[PDB]
Order: sequence, then structure tokens, then C-alpha cells
Amino acid sequence: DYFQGAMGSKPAYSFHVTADGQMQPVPFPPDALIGPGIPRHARQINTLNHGEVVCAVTISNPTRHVYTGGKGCVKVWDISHPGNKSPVSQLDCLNRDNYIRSCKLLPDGCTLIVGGEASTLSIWDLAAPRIKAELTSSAPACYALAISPDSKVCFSCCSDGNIAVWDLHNQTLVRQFQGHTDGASCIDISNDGTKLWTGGLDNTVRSWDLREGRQLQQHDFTSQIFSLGYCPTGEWLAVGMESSNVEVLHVNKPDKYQLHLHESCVLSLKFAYCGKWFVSTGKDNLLNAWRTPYGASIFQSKESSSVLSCDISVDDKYIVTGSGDKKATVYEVIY
Amino acid sequence: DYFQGAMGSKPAYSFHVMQPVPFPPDALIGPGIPRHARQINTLNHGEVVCAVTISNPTRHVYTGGKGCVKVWDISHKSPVSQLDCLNRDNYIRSCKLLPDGCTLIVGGEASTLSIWDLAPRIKAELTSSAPACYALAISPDSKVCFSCCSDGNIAVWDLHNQTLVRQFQGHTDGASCIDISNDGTKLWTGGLDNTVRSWDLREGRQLQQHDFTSQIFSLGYCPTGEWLAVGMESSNVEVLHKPDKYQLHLHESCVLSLKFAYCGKWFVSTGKDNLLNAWRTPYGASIFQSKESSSVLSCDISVDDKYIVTGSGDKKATVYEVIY
Ligand SMILES: [Ca+2]
Repeated sequence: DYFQGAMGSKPAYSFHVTADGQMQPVPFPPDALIGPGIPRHARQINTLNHGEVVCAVTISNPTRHVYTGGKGCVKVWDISHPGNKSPVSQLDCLNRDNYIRSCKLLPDGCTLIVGGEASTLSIWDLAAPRIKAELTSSAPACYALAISPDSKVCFSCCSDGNIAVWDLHNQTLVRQFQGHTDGASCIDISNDGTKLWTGGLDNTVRSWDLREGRQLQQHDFTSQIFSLGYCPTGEWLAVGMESSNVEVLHVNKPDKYQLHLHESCVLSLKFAYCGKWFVSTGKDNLLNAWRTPYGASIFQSKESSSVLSCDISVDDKYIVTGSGDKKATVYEVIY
Repeated sequence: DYFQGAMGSKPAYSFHVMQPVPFPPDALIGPGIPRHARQINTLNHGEVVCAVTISNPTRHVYTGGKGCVKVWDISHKSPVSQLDCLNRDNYIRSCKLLPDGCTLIVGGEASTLSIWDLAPRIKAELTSSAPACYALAISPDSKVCFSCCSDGNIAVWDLHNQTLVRQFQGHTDGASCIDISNDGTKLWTGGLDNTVRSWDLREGRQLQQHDFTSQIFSLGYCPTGEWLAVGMESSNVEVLHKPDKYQLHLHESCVLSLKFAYCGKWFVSTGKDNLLNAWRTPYGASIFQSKESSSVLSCDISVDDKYIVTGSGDKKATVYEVIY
């Protein structure tokens, strides 16, 4: 009621690419920009003044605290207390000169795993925050992390291209997926939890079988991959490119969609938990919300600087973004 | 060139009477609902275009400026013909074509309505005691022409006989706009006296009288019926049902003109604030907005709802192709 929808238009930006070289503008279905579970808009409700570029952001479950990863540390913010202007906690994880690149909360929300420009991954106990343990790898840096559905394993995208598989229980490296010839930049797990998908600076996206430990598919692109996400309801994989394109690949199938609403690198992306829509962030200061899988533009938010990272809450009610302007922004998704 | 929709949002601008309107699922999307209005032609009239009309079938556009109506062929950038007034200083305020398209009625700041034969020269002249004509309306049977006089009276002219048959008096100030209900038995008008009135095409006198704090500049009756949109000197647009109406706020200045799409599912309004706004019938969801270079004083929509033409303060008219 506070805000009302108003339709806009743009030159064709969403295309469907067939098996053969053939691009065609997508005819948006009746529920492309409106419908159950589809956001009407997003309202900025908080700004978290980290003071360093925020390369990683995560939100707690229940939603009350936001974790921002900057240089050397992760700051914890209590967003359930509007008046707060400073963090309630600060986790020193790496050298004050090294940047945090990824931080992930375990399914239960009692542990946080932090990785970045260093050979060690820190595991923090968030129970009534202290360093619980550390995972030391031979790779110089970690660019992204993923936690297995059963919370027993942590996958780490290494700067050397390898994907490390860590057994959290005994802090041991049980497996290593080799393939990427350049750093692995992003990762996600299929909805059935049997497959892993990674993106790399070697211009490839690779799928891996977790119960076997071998590469299944490989998609080669014209530019580097910086982000990706697997649709929670399956069938689709969204990929953010340095070329500025967002590619939504049809798992196993030929066809795909190509989305063009970023003028620069797509640094991060995340699917809503319902899978009906997703967001991408870019070096061009834009946060774009897209309908799954064809990419109808649901909403756009222009921030003050590059948007390097993002996360969405488990109930799809909040979006947090990390900024080149040394802060994080909290948005409430309005339906 | 292909275009695609992109959803946006704005602070509450549509109200039901003042409670924000809960836009239905088909408020901004649906068959017959525009997705984009593409500017395809600029008609350089040379004078402020206070009046515009489109032929049926769509082919020729007529723009009325100061002492001259120009004809443009949009089925193919300069005028294909033009109709000059005795005094090149007489500002034209309205021009309507008859169903066939071989006759154009021109009215304006003059004491005479000019009937032009487009099969071109003045076929006849209808002189009135009133100082000027601010708006014209043709009856469905195309045998009668209603003229809004600057004195407030509504002159009824028998086209074939070229004679004044009657008048509807009431407006303290000259009437500025008019339209006929979908049934064709009721007449609705608005005046510079800050009033909107309704008349009977049989009895001959006023029926309803509405209150407004500003001069009404435009009016439109929904083709499919049931609704009536009004534009005021203020900047508001209201869709009347009877009680229960809607109020729309997206103009920063006077609402100079308004026109319903023939399917009636949507309509447009123009303002001195350089905006062409498209609204969903009847609650007023914003379908699209176009910011022009100057004031938009007039508009028309083709009978096939495929084109919109606007008259501008920058001495030109703009042709838009409606993209569905
Ligand atoms: Ca681009």
C-alpha cells in the first residue's frame, strides 16, 4: 500500500538461445513480473558501516544478525536493533591486510566458516563467538565456500583452481576436485545434493559428482565466471560473467537464457529460496532482481558503488549486499 | 526493435474514494494492455499543436496549430496537405473527422466553425455568437456536432443542414471539454468555471453538477462504459463510476488532455509538466510514462488502439506506436 507498482520498459534484454546459434527475445508469461512469491519492490532499511570493502555477506537464521567480511575481519551486526550503528562482535580471521572472500553459516546457525586471501579457513563457534578450529590448506587463498546439506563437509574454491573437500569433524582434507586451470571463483550444490557446480577464472563452469568425485560436465565461455547459483527447485543454473552477461543454463539440456542488464562484471548472484527469482550484483553499482528462469526484470536498485557480494534470508524477506563503498546494505523485500 | 517490460515502483499515487488501491494481478499486464509506447514520428507543425486527430482507418493525422491544420501521412515526414485559416493568427482548439474521413470540422478562437471537404477547401462555415470554440464532439450517427463555446454554452449543429438546432446553457465560464456516453444518450462537459456537468440529448438540460477547486481542462468517457475520467487545472485525474471513484496523482501541473483507448481497458492523460501518462481502467495503475520536451496540450488514440499522437508546446506533434 505504501508503494504501488508502475510498469516500465526497456529495449529487449532477455533472450532465449536455442541449441544452434540463434538468439530470440523472450515473450514474458503473465506471471513474469507479478504473482505469488514475486517481489513488488525492495526497500533499503539499514546501512552497516564496515569501513572496508565488503567482499562477503551472510545473514543469520532467524534473521537478526548480519555478518560482513572486510579486510582481516568479519563484523557482526544486530539488525533487530535499528538504533545500532556499530557491530556487536568482531571476528579477527586473517591478516589485517588480507580480504575475507567468503563466510558461511552452518544449517543450524551455531557455526561460521570464514575463508579469504589466506591459506587458512577459520571455524567459529557462535554459541553463548570464539575460534573453534582452523583448516590449513596448501592453496594460497580461498575465493568461495559451500557447506554440504548434512553440514558434515565444507567445499572450498582455491585460488589454484582446485576444489577442496573438508571433513569438518576431524579437520581433514578428504578429497580434492582438480580441473579448473585458474582460480575457482564460485560454487553451489544441486538441489538433490548429489552434484557440485563450480565456476572459474579459466572461463569454465564445471559440474562434479559428489558420490564419485569426478567431473561430469564442462561449459566453456568467452569470459571469466565470477558467480553462479543453482535454482532450489532445480533445472536451472545462473552464471554471472565478467562480460556483464548473466547466463541461465538449462541443466543437462542445450537451451539457455542470456540476460543483459549489467554494464560491467557480474560479481555475485543468489537465488531466492523459493527459486522463483534471483538477484545479481555488478561492478556497475546495480542490484538486479530477475524472474526464474527467463530473467524478466522484477526490480533494480542502483547503489553508490560496486556491489561485490550478496545474500538472501531463508524466508526470502531480506537481501544484504556488500559494497565497494566500504559498507553493506540491508533491504526488506516487499511482496 | 523488440522491447520488454521491467517492473518499477513508486510511492502511493492511486487512491480509491483516500485509501491506496490494491492493484489486481492484471493491473499492469494483460491482453490489450500496452507494454511500451515507441516514438516513431515527429511532425514539425511549426506552431503549438493544440489539437490532433487521427483518421479511421489509420493513415492520416491532422494537427491544428495557429491558423493552420496540417495533414500527415503516417502510413509511409513532411505534411501531405494543409488547410489555412482566413487569419493566420486564429488559434485552433479542436478538429474532428467524420466516419468516412472526407470531412473535417475545425473550431478555435474564432466566431466560426469551418467544415472542410477532404475529397480540399472550406465546404461551409458555421457562425456563432460565441467568441470561440474550445472543444468539439460528433454524434455517433455523424449527423450532429456539439461545440463547447467560450461563453459556456454547448451549441448543437446539424451538419447536413448547416444550422444551429439548439443549445445547452449552464456553464458560468466557457466549456473546455466534452464527450458522449457509450450509449450515446448522455452528454458530459467541463468548464473553466471549475465545473463538470452532464446533459440529456433529449430533454435538453443539465442533470448533474460536480464540485472542483480548479478549472477542468479535459474529460473522457470509457468506451465500454461505466467510467468517466476527468483532468483538472490542479494535476489530479479522477475516474468516476454514483459514489466510489478513483483519484490519480502523477502530474506536477495542469492535465491538459485525456483520451480513453477504444477497448476502454486503459487511457492516457497529458500535462503542462511535459508528461504523457498511461493509466489502467479504472483504478489508475501506471502502465507507462513518457517525458516529452515540452508541454503536451493535446492527444488522440487511433480507433485500432495502435497509435497515440500528442500535440506539443515545442511546435510539433509526436506519433507513438503502441507495443503490445
Ligand atoms: Ca551488458
